[PDB]
Amino acid sequence: MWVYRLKGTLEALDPILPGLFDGGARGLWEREGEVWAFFPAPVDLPYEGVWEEVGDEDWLEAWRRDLKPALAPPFVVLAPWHTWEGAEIPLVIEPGGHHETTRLALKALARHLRPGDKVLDLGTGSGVLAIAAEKLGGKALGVDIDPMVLPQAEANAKRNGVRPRFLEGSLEAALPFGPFDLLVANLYAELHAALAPRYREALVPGGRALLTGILKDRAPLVREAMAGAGFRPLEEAAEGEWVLLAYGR
Repeated sequence: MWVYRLKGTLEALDPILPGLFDGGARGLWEREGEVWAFFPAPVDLPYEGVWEEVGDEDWLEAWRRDLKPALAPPFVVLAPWHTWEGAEIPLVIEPGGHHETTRLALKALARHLRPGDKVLDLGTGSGVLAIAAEKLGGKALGVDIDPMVLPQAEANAKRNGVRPRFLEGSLEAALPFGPFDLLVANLYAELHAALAPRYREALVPGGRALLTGILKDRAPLVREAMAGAGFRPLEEAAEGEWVLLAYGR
């Protein structure tokens, strides 16, 4: 589809709106003192608007403009352009916080992390959990096997005024910086089950593992593997079909 953009408000352009619809407009939007009229293809119009074809960039931009802060107590997840007036701890993250598992992990982190604790965020992605860990007074390393995500993780951190360490790799790559007081891992059940004995090795005695990305029907696999590795269960929570399991070492 194509947009015909006109300078002015809907109120001001009221006289010509019927003409736009007569010409085949199927949508109208007022956006920052312009009216955008949407058509299957350009047609001859006497209104001195400009034609442009709508692309993926336009969809992404419109959706981004519609994003709202996402609560994840004690945090609020914000886009870089959001303001926040409340008491919640802000976490500013470039949109790719809405996800159930990030909400679960942030809540669990606030409960199990203590100021001064050394944290491993395994599969850091956007860096959100490592960044939250720093905001809570922890000292975080975020690792990801995908090096491509790390520059954005660093940018997010800077925007939040904290500096976790970010590294390319998996669990093996983190061990040199260990052992850790707490590991948080938003992965999936089968991977947690495989990694359980290495989780034990990554953590000090008395340390914590917060595991999410677990589908409810796969939770038994994780309970079994974590018990096998000598962890004790502390807390469970769910949102939608997703669970977080918290363990002590």
